[PDB]
Amino acid sequence: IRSYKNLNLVRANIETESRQFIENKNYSIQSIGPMPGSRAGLRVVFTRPGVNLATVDIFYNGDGSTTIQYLTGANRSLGQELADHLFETINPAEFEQVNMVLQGFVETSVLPVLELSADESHIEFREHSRNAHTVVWKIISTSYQDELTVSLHITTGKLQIQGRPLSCYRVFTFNLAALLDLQGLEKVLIRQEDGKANIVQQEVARTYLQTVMADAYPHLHVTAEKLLVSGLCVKLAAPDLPDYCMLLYPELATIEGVLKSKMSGLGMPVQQPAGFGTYFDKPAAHYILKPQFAATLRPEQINIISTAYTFFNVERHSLFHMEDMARLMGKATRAWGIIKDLYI
Amino acid sequence: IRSYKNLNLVRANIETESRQFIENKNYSIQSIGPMPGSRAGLRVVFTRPGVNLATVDIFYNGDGSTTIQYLTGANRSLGQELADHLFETINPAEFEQVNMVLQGFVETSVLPVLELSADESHIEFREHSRNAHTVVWKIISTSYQDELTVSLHITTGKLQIQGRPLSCYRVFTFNLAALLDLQGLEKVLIRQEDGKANIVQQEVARTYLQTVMADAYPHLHVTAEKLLVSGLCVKLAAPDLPDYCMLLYPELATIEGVLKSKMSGLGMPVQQPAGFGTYFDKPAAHYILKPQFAATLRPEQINIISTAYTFFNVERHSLFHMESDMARLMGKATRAWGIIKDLYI
Repeated sequence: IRSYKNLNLVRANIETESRQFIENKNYSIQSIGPMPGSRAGLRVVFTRPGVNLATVDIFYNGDGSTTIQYLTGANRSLGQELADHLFETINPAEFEQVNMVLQGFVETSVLPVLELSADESHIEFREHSRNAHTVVWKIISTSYQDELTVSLHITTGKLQIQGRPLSCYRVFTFNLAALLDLQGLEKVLIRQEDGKANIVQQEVARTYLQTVMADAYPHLHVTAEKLLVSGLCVKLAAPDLPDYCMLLYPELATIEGVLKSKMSGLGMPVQQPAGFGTYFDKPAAHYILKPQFAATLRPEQINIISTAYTFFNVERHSLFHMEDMARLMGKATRAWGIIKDLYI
Repeated sequence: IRSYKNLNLVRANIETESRQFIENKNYSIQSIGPMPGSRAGLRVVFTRPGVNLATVDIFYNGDGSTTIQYLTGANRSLGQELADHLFETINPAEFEQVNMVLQGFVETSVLPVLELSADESHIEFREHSRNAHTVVWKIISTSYQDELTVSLHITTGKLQIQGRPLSCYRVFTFNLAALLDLQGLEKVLIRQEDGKANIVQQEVARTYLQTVMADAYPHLHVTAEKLLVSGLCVKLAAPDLPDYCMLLYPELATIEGVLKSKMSGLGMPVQQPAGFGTYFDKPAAHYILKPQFAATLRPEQINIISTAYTFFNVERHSLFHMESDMARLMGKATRAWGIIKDLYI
């Protein structure tokens, strides 16, 4: 049916997006102006040779949202075109809100996660409120207009996450995945409460994972294998969803927890402020090693590590900014191939 | 913390099984004889130098069971030894009863399965009762003393299985598995009602099977892949059990539905009465082809088909006669996957 009320629309674009739409359809502007009367908003009257006058109202509601009113005037079928265009200027995920509770966190365990998330560019976090019972932080996307509210009840150790599954949610849970248990990781990856990844036979999934990495399996770091097995359980137990692009977190994060492990193992430690950019270059669409440090290594390891970091950064970026199931599983198989190749 | 009442003990062995215990312990027999009165059974009084007289009574109940009474006489610490020996001569599975209902069956869909089941040695099936609503058959293991009650309500098409998960149950469900959908197969493999195989991502299990079967995946018998993926979902969704040796049925049946397909596909059709024995000999627990038919094929096929039939029959035989719990099953399944892959050129 699709509803047009209470939309999180970019306010400053509302007018321009319309003129660039009507000229896009070779219509004619009658009048574009602020709504008459004590209501705030925008009345757009426009039409085209052959039909009637389309009138569209746009109320700016009190909470920052934007309600479209296309059922008015003399031509509604023509206002619904503008309504559908503007409605489709919004990322679909914005129609979902998340409000979930993870268990077992303190200030000294959460503060580094917000710190690491804010080490990203389009991410800032500030302390919002605090009392004896609760400390609440706000994460803001400078690029978009998305905010994410993290409320830590210290008196019980409960971390409450509220907001929208946009860039902020994805960056924060990516930095969070290294700490979560099985049920917490499930809860953040599928955004549903009663997942069933716990009832997965860890032995059969372990046989799977051992099957994928042939000779590299007995040399696997346990901090990588536990997370990959958990993530595989998550992949297996997920119910129907529209977008599974988020279920790659187990592998991606693991790659980090392994790349950091081999990078520093060959004279390239990832310092906390330095990060990864201080070690790699981007030629085209395939990041390579800085030649100063690539010269000391065999070309095999060079190509392996280059493909690894390129994959990591490309997929992380395309998951942070929102570029169904077979595609995800193939990407996961590629990630597993990379992880196996890292081990000689 | 076990109880000794209502045991399905092999009656004619009850006494013999006992003496080879008492002589085994260099104990001494006081008296072994039938109990007084209208009860049938056996009273065993024995002891050894150093202790008191142990008395063990054994009543033969009316339903075929056997109640042991070791809390009698002057010595219980010694009577419980004999009682525990007799109690441990029984396969543990006899202590479970199954009573389940499968959906979607008619008379003509069950009869060929009972015929295929009765093609076995220690398995018989007979029509027990019949009315307008329900026809009930009894499967009997002549070897053991296990019976299985199969009750088909035609008015709704519901097949009820009652009894014990012993040899009869295992043979019947193996000949039945090729027909079942996913949830019926789960119901027979875990013997529980609220299994969770339906909520398994069939796509991830499909990726798993595609990983294991390299080139044989685009060459797969489709009726084999449906059953294999179903069984993989069941394997992944199964709750904790004592014996997982039974969750291997998906691969085994597949091999049959493939061997029969390639056997006949290479000039060796498996007739219904003839079976598979018409093509192989058994030297040393590793079935080989009769040279008569191995000579007509390239040396490649000989070892593959021989190892395939050898593995199938070994595992089926050890499952019909009850020889980590889950790692064991997964390793057996990995070998089965290697075999199924090698069967496809």
